[PDB]
Amino acid sequence: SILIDKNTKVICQGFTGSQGTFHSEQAIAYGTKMVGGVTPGKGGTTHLGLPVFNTVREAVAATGATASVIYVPAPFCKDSILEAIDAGIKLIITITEGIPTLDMLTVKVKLDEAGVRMIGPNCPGVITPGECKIGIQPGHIHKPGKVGIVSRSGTLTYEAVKQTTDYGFGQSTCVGIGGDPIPGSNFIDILEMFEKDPQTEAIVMIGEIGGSAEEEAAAYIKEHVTKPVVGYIAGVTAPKGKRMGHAGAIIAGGKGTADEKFAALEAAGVKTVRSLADIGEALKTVLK
Amino acid sequence: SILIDKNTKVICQGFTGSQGTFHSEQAIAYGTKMVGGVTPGKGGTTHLGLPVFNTVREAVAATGATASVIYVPAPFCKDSILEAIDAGIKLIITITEGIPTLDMLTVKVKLDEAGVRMIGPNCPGVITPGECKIGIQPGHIHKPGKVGIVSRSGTLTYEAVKQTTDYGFGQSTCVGIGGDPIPGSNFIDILEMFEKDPQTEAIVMIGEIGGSAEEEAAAYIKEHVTKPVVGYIAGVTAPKGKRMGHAGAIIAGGKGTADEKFAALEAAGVKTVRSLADIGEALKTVLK
Amino acid sequence: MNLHEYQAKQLFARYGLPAPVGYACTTPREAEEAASKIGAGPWVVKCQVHAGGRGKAGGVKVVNSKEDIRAFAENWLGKRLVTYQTDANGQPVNQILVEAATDIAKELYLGAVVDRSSRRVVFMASTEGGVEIEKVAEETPHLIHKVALDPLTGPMPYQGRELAFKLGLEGKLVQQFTKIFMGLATIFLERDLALIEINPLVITKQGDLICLDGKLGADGNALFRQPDLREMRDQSQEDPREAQAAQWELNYVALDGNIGCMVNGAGLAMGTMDIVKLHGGEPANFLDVGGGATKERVTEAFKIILSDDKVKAVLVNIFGGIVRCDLIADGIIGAVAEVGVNVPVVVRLEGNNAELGAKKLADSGLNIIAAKGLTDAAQQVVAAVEGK
Amino acid sequence: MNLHEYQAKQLFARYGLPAPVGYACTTPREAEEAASKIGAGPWVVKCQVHAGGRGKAGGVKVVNSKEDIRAFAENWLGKRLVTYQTDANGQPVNQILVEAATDIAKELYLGAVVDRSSRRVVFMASTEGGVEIEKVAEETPHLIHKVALDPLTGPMPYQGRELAFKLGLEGKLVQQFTKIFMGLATIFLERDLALIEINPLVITKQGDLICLDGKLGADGNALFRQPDLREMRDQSQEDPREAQAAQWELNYVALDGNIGCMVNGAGLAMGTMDIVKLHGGEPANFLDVGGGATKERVTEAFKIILSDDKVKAVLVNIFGGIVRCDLIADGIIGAVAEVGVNVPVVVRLEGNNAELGAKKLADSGLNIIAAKGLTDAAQQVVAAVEGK
Ligand SMILES: CC(C)(COP(=O)(O)OP(=O)(O)OC[C@H]1O[C@@H](n2cnc3c(N)ncnc32)[C@H](O)[C@@H]1OP(=O)(O)O)[C@@H](O)C(=O)NCCC(=O)NCCS
Ligand SMILES: CC(C)(COP(=O)(O)OP(=O)(O)OC[C@H]1O[C@@H](n2cnc3c(N)ncnc32)[C@H](O)[C@@H]1OP(=O)(O)O)[C@@H](O)C(=O)NCCC(=O)NCCS
Repeated sequence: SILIDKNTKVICQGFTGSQGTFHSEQAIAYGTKMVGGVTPGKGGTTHLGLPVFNTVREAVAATGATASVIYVPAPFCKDSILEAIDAGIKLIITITEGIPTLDMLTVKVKLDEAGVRMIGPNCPGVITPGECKIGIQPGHIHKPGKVGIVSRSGTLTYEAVKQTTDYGFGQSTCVGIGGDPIPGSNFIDILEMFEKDPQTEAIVMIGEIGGSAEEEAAAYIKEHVTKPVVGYIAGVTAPKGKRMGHAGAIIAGGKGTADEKFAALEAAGVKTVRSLADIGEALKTVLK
Repeated sequence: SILIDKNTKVICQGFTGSQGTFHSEQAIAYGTKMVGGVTPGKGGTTHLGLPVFNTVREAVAATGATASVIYVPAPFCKDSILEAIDAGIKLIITITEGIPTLDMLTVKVKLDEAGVRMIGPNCPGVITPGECKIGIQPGHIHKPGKVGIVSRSGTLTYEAVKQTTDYGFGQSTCVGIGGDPIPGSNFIDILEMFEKDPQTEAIVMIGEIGGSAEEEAAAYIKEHVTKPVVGYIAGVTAPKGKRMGHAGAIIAGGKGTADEKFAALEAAGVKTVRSLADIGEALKTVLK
Repeated sequence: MNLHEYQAKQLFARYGLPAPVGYACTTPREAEEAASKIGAGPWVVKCQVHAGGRGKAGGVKVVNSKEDIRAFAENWLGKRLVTYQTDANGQPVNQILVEAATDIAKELYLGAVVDRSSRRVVFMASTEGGVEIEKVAEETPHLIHKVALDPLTGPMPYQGRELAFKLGLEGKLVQQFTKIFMGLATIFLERDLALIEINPLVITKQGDLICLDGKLGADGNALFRQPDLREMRDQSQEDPREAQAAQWELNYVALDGNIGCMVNGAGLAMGTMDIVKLHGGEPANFLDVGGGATKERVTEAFKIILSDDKVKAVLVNIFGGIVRCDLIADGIIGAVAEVGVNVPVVVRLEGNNAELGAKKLADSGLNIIAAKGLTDAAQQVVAAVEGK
Repeated sequence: MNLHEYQAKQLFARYGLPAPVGYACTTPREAEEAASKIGAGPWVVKCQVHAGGRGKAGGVKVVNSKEDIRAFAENWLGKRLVTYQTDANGQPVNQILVEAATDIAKELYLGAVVDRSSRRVVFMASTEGGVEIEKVAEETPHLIHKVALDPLTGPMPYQGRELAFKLGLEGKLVQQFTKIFMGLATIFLERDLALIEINPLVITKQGDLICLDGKLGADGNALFRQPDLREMRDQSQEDPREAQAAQWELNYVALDGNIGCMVNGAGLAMGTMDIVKLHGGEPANFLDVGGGATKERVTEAFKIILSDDKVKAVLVNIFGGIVRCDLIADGIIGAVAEVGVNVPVVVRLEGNNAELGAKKLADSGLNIIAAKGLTDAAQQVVAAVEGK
């Protein structure tokens, strides 16, 4: 396990919203310990059998939860995020997509100064297969195991999973950092955890065209992580300077290429997979 | 003659610029008593063998000119109609096209108020054949005569002219009143001037959709116009709510339609010609 | 130039007028999301197209659930809306406005324009709110009240009361109504508008005045000093043949016959068009040749004309010019070829060198007729097409 | 979103930054009018297109006479400019910038972006004016000076001085520059941009600083709160399809190959393309299905991808989903007919209902292929296409 476990008590911001609800449902069904939610104005009621509060402070006081998911729309996001930090959540996972870089940019800072953890945004979230769910992560594909994964992209991940799952492996925790250019947590931030997680026997690193992130990690990695890592990068055929769907996916000044990225890991001594379908495979090896 | 004659002295605003120059060579060549132009900042130079000033005022003095022509860009046009009124010109003729209505809407007022006269804008102008000319009118087709023309549209006018020439009549003066929704002097003003012109034996009035002056011209005429008149209107085939080249040539939610106009004229007992063609044809009739 | 409902609203806000809470959307999601930035609805969803009577057309709707909204939007974004004022080929819907519902107490009508006759900016207003004023006016003209802005002073408040009371308002409505009058009256002149029309201007149940709808028209001719609005223009709404044309200093306008015209001059053209019908023919377009009838210019003129495949001939009428009989015929030929126009083309060259040119035309060896007389030409082309 | 030079200048001005006197024209007539609005020649006339390399392209030129202007405009409006940064058929010229010529002492270089790596907006300058930095940096990397805005305090003058000196300016110049940096530093933040590029920042003979050029980018994500910007968008400048896509929560990007992809998720999408080329395929596009793969949605995709008559096959690849595998299948089928896809289709479903789906697919009779596994489908497509 890496960030969340079965003891993790959660709350939702924008709980009564649509996405909020749906998704809450499942977490709920999966056994995630949803302790309740926040929807300004709707304090006082119960949604999904859980209580609904007007403020995070409230919710926290009431439930002692310490994690929170946010289904709040771009424009209001930063507010909630601040709010949470402010209320003493230590872990945030914002799902929202459409977040003005400047906002995030200012937000990361606060996060840091404050010692809070946020995953995201515009990401599936996290699941510690077998104990805890957070995100649009789809339930039944995971198998409790020794694989650890980080990814900038959601769907891809699901591929991975499938494999490790069919390859017998199973996953410790699944981490979807989100695909915006400026995240709350990055490769490193996590890797570091994996490295220190007794249950994580090896890792799958996933990324695409975009920043340095990858590069940066290798570095770290090489000279900071012992467990074995298989890595893969999406975007080889990508065009220059075109946002490829995910906002943070774009080739800036002829910088941020698939290849670079690849090259860069292999150097750090990384098991690089040209083909996506090969993660199970590749692993096998490094995994034997 | 009407408004102008060989005696009339002219000076032009915007003289230096392109059109100004050109069109001038011509009035000049045709023997219009050009007498100088004005182009702020270019005073004290000569152009076209004429003297340039920096101010209507300067020049008016120095020349004893009484009517000016303007070839000044839309967005300055008003500081010009205006300035000229101030230097006490008695006859303004503004060619310019594109003046915002609101500007015109005020100017009209000043003009009235000052008792000054201006023709236009967005018009060909005027000429008193063999006598004198101002405007983009074209030469050799006119012939001194007994026909008086007025038109809210220039090209057409060429046709009439032509016709009245060909059938031998000729023309006193022809006036381009311009295509703007609100013009210096409308139908009646000029009409009136005609009825009182000895040289003019008859009238051709050319109108077009949108508006009501024509309508208004009728009645006027009817009860105030002795001489016989011939009227051709246009845009019968034109559509609602659409501008047809000329700015004031549109049909305001069902109004200012061509038949509507044609009628009105009939009642005032005018010779409605539904074919630009038989313009001259009809005269012959009345003009006998 | 006209503006989108949302666009006016924006403006009106920038002037401090009442209009409802609303957001303009360019995706279902978006649209779908406003519902809550808005609050409980139900709420209204409006397609945004320049034309009016979007209602009948079903381009408007009140709604009860996110889901519903999300559907409307799904339904219409990207499609064309066709109304009574559109073109058998509606205007394209690229946005939708999402706005709060309102409790309509009473619907008035408020609008204003430049009165050519009297030459003033006139504001008229009525209790016949909610209805196509043209009608009301035409049938019961005494239910409109108007005032004219005095250009010496500007809009005065006493004018605003006058109408407020003619419409029989009392209490604060009076003062509110007055407010707006001035509000709009200001924009009008400040933004160089050509028209405004709030239809309707409503009295809400709660007892206030709010601008439920808005339609502005801008003085094209003034954009030069009105950069803001310049930016607002939305070509999507118009015939693209129109702007193309303009960029060429052409004044193009799609009509419906099957005989095309290229005329030198707004005046001339319409006449021309007119004669054609007059002799049988039925023209398909308005064509004011703006710049010098230069090859290039003419060519386009054709290109544009011929975009309409229902066209089965081209009439060219050229009188004056700053060109020359011949230089012209040339260019025509030239045009004809390059464009590759397969249909018959008739020509009246006027005045200057006109004889040589016509010769040059009949000598070209394409399907070009040198109509002798104007009326003649007329005919010719009518046949030409008739020919079948 | 990118803006136009002109819009940029306009803003700079709104903010107090120095730029040439200029006017954006839309017709040769306006163009030719600006000259004397501007004064004494000679003047600069630039095509307003969103791409760079404008110069080398021929769309930027110094001119000596009114007419000379007419000409350029004449020559360009309507046509499509193509720079090295342009596509193949380039972009369309619809405006033209007409400004005053500048007295060039030096050429500097100013710019800002968001430094992902350092999570900051950094401004950077350099003495190497009138050259692409990607270069510059690529090789004289020490010729760039940088500074990073602190989020805590805004930007401060010391930082501007800093560079100014780093640049070796003196006197008022230093004061000036500060001004500008502060200037842009703010706009940046005020209008949520993403990027700025003044290249060249110029020093005039008269010894003043002035933004000869401007290039901006705004953060798409904040439009919702930058209505000014919002209005300025120039859809005319991008691939229309891309726009259509969005209208259906889709993320489209057109490519070069012959193989259509339609996938559920950006990650996948890329990876998917990638895997294919891997199997010798030539992806002809990127499509990312953002909504729920409903019928219309899939159908819409279809149209789009198929807009490019080059494509010879399509690869659908769905994995997660809010839609049941079987469900989608249906639509795809549906889709295939409704649209009328005369091209082979490879399908990779996954998730729920997966087998049922593939079956339905198969029993369909159409030219669809339910793919065994990812890499299988890969082959299969490359397959079918290569067939030729
Ligand atoms: C965040 C997002 C999902 C919201 O979608 P949604 O659930 O349909 O949104 P809704 O309006 O439906 O509901 C959100 C709720 O936020 C609530 N809310 C708003 N501001 C809030 C705040 N500061 N704190 C708490 N709740 C807040 C609203 O009141 C609303 O609930 P409601 O309708 O009771 O009142 C949307 O911006 C989004 O989807 N972003 C990205 C989506 C995506 O593609 N995700 C995948 C990538 S990880
Ligand atoms: C006004 C108009 C004629 C400009 O024509 P233009 O000659 O191309 O414009 P130019 O810039 O060359 O010349 C205009 C001159 O006005 C001068 N000018 C500017 N402001 C002035 C002022 N207040 N007073 C006098 N001159 C002024 C300019 O200096 C310029 O001359 P310059 O070169 O010596 O500086 C234009 O608006 C137009 O063509 N309108 C409609 C034309 C038309 O179709 N007419 C027939 C149908 S009515």
